[PDB]
Amino acid sequence: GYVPKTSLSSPPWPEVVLPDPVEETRHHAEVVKKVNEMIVTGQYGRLFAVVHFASRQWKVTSEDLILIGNELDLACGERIRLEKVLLVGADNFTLLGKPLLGKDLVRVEATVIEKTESWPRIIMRFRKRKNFKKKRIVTTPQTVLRINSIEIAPCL
Amino acid sequence: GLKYPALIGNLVKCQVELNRKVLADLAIYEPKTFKSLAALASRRRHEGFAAALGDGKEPEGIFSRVVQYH
Amino acid sequence: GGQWRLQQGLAANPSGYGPLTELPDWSYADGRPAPPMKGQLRRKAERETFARRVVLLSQEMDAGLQAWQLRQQKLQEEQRKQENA
Amino acid sequence: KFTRSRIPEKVFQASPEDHEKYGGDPQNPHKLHIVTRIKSTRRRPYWEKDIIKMLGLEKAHTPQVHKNIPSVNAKLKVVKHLIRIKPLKLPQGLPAEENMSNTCLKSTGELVVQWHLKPV
Amino acid sequence: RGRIPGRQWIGKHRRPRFVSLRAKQNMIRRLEIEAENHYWLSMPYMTREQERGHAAVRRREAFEAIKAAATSKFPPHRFIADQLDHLNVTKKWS
Amino acid sequence: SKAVTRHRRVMHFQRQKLMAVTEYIPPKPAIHPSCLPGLIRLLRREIAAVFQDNRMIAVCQNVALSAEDKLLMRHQLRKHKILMKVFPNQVLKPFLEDSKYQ
RNA sequence: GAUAGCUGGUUGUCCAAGAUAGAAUCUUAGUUCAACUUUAAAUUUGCCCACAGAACCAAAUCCCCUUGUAAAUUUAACUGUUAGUCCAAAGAGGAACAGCUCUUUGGACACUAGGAAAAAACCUUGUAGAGAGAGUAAAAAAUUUAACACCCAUAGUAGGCCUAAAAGCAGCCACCAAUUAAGAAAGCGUUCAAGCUCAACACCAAAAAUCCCAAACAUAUAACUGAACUCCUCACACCCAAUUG
RNA sequence: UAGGGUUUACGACCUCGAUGUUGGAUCAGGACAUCCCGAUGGUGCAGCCGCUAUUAAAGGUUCGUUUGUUCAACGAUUAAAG
RNA sequence: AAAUAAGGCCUACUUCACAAAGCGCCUUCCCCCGUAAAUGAUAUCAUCUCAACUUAGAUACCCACACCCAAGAACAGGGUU
Ligand SMILES: [Mg+2]
Ligand SMILES: [Mg+2]
Ligand SMILES: [Mg+2]
Ligand SMILES: [Mg+2]
Ligand SMILES: [Mg+2]
Ligand SMILES: [Mg+2]
Ligand SMILES: [Mg+2]
Ligand SMILES: [Mg+2]
Ligand SMILES: [Mg+2]
Ligand SMILES: [Mg+2]
Ligand SMILES: [Mg+2]
Ligand SMILES: [Mg+2]
Ligand SMILES: [Mg+2]
Ligand SMILES: [Mg+2]
Ligand SMILES: [Mg+2]
Repeated sequence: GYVPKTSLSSPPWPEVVLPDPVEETRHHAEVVKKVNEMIVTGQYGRLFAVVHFASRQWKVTSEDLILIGNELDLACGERIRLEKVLLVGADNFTLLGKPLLGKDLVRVEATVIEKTESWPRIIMRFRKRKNFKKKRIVTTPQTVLRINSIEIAPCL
Repeated sequence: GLKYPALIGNLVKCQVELNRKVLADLAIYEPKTFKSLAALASRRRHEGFAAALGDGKEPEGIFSRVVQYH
Repeated sequence: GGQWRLQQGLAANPSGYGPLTELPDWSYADGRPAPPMKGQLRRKAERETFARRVVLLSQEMDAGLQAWQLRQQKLQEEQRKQENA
Repeated sequence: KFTRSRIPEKVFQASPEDHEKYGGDPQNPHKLHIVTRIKSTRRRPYWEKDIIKMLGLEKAHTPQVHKNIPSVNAKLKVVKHLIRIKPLKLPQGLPAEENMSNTCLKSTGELVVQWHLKPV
Repeated sequence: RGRIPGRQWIGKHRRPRFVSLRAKQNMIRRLEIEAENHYWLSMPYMTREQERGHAAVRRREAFEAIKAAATSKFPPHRFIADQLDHLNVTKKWS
Repeated sequence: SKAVTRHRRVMHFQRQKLMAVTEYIPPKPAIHPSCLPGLIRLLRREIAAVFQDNRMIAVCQNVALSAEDKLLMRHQLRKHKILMKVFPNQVLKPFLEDSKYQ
């Protein structure tokens, strides 16, 4: 079933081929060992983690602020340990789970600064000739967080 | 060197759930992270194509094979 | 979006009874477990009520089947008794 | 006049080809269904709205279980075009008194009693 | 230039609406789901004759509970505690 | 408008969708078969009889002769004892090759 | 300060329930009853219900146990609705026309949300808030019919009836058969015959008046984007005309 | 079988706490189902005078007698008084 | 040579006067798609091309205080030896 080379004999995209599984696993293990050695040597600098807190994925780095639109019932001035991280890295290397990462692999330290409220939000509804005029003011609660640092271990 | 639909599909086909805000933030302030993500997406796309073509037997994609839970 | 999730059985919506939401979000720095959330408790109560209703329906169906079998046996015994005398 | 649409008997008659296509079987059939509304009640007759209200499917995309009996069978068929039906097969035993807090529905109908949060 | 009668969705003449692939695939998947539901609705378990009174006790209990809750419809009680505490509006210090 | 009309009434959106989805889909031949694989007995008998009775047969290319010319030729051939013959070639070629007349 | 079935208006915040079969009327721009709706209360059955039951001159409908449910009857109040429009079917008159007039069954509009371009009536979807979150319902018009197998012509003759005449086509009959192998003639043209072909044999859909109207690409691997719909952290009484509580 | 809303109606959908009603005067915008100036095919085309079908709207489209009436009769013109 | 519509003028003719106007005088230039023809195949005939290729097939005005005016409602413009 030979097909002479023509404008439509073969697909336009390049027909690439993947390597063997043995060599692929070998290279994977080699790169994993290299990354473990680099982490043990302390070459990383200023780590960053994507913390999925309050149903929102924040691109956290270090010394950054976060404001949540709800209450957590925590006294201002207490250390908190966040989890559900799935994208840790820095330079020349990255780390991500499937989806979340191991607890012993990442450690996000955060604290509470204040627990304020949102600015006076105005609610209003109107219609045409229906005498519909509804008004209401809402002031949802708010909080503030500060990630002290993001530690990492050579657990691999 | 990729498209948004195929990229999103490949990212979803790897248990790496990431919203669009974080993706844009990384692409803006982390070009290497987005490059690695695009490389992983292209690898997943190629693996899925090879599987659909040969029905595996028995590689099942080194990057595929989702982690089961219970 | 990703409808492929249904093929593996890991919830079409990633925020559905999965490890990304059911798992506790934060925790104390000393390692203590944070108290459960109100949404988690609501989902747990809903699951408990669903399981209770399913068990009750199964028990009712079993009782109905047993009652039908007993009625059939009683009718057969009555017919056998009437056959005599 | 748009009357109450009825359904004949030839429709609900599973054939060997249908059984081979799906996973269900005639002998030892399931006992409960997984009702999940996938269509709104609006733009439909009033009797269908009443049936939906009686079945308890106000919030769409919500699981629900009902008896697999002729009465409930017809009640479901009445709105079949507005609900998703699937069997409730339990891999293990029914939820005992000890297996009531750690449970999960899971898609494809698979009520697990040992619901944990760890990888295999 | 395309002048047509008033209102394009009613009257003797209307703008011809055409179907696309999205609606076709939607109808196809809907018909597939409907056929699956039909197949699932073709295998009873009690055959009617076995459900002539297997849960009437539960229905009667629910009806009795509803009747008791309805008959309980009565105004609330009254206490002197509130009437006496209402006098605290003029609480004075030394 | 009334149910029946002289013109083609515009069908409803759902009606048109159902009519389009329920269209006819003929089969799809994977290969298509388009690219896949009496009197004659009397003629043969007469040709065999002629071959058996051809003590002195001739062949010409009479075509440019009119009807009157053919009649005159037949008259001339009737004057001196000799007959004419006109047979096809499709039925004569097989017998020609079979009679060892290469 | 007349009356007036009539025009106009009838003042702060928020929550909830809230769309009618018809009849009478010196009457259809107004009124009452009935029906719908609201409040407090006593009672128990309210709806889809299954065998069956329900006429001589098609979709259907009534009762209907188990079964889903929690709705229904009455008492005592009283204001508000009682001119409707569109869509699918039965129709009625009209032109098997009208954003044409009127009923029966269902939906929508008078109540927000996402689209079909600007749309009430079309498709999807409702319990009401925030977040710089995730997953979905409806959702993008397609399509160009016309050649053709185009090689090649003796005759018993002008057959007979009428036709002064049609012999092969003003009209009727049988339509044989010699040419080696095929029309008492299938068309064209002749007053009438004269001439030219054929049957067969030998390779053979668009047009109306201010100016057409979203740029625009047939060739990188089916899946994406897409709501006030579902979910994620908190607490929930905080999206109907008139009327009512 | 397709296009018309220019004639007669047909329906009353905002416009009766106002859209001032026909001709005739200046001004004309646009469409061709084109009267004429440009080009073709046929013809019961020996030529003009004629007829038919397609394109071309850049231009032209009279002077007067009557009835209030666009319309309605008549005298003379130019290739034409659409 | 005459008119139509447009661009100009008072020296002859008039209304008339230190002007303006016409009845008076000068000028006005580019093809328009509707057809008829070489050469050959699908269709070795023939054949104009919704097959390949050839026939009737932009020129013009322009872009350095104060007095009078053929320039002008003001503004603005031209001259002021
Ligand atoms: Mg209109
Ligand atoms: Mg008064
Ligand atoms: Mg009156
Ligand atoms: Mg008024
Ligand atoms: Mg006032
Ligand atoms: Mg309400
Ligand atoms: Mg009277
Ligand atoms: Mg009307
Ligand atoms: Mg409305
Ligand atoms: Mg909601
Ligand atoms: Mg009106
Ligand atoms: Mg008026
Ligand atoms: Mg008035
Ligand atoms: Mg007015
Ligand atoms: Mg024309």
